[PDB]
Amino acid sequence: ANAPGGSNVVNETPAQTVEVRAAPDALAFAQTSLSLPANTVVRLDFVNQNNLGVQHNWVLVNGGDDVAAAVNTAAQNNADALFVPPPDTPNALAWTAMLNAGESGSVTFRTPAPGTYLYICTFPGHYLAGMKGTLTVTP
Ligand SMILES: [Cl-]
Ligand SMILES: [Cu+2]
Repeated sequence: ANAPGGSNVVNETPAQTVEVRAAPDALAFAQTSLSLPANTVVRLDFVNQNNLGVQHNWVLVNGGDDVAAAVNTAAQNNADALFVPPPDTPNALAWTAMLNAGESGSVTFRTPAPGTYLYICTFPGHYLAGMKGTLTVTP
């Protein structure tokens, strides 16, 4: 049940790939901002190498802090799948699986219309702790 997902996930060749890494000594993403073209197939590679032994995932949400909380809350109630957003979670565009320290996982999805979007980690307490970043989708 611990698997990638999201409304925008697709099985197509990526036009672009981008790597995101976890901060090694903090509950954060090493990259707090991303930039991608709209309605483009992209493969996001999340590399979770950290010195805390902690799990992390990468979750792109259809909106901001308020939408992020709903997704994160839906995730909080999904321990059986290692706290990834449940499938068909509203406003969850794309997510990687929940990764142990030392693990790497990807998600391939079509970027949404141009706009600003938060990406967060839904493992319990990380989002509140500030593990998030902003995705800007251009024309
Ligand atoms: Cl933790
Ligand atoms: Cu995390």
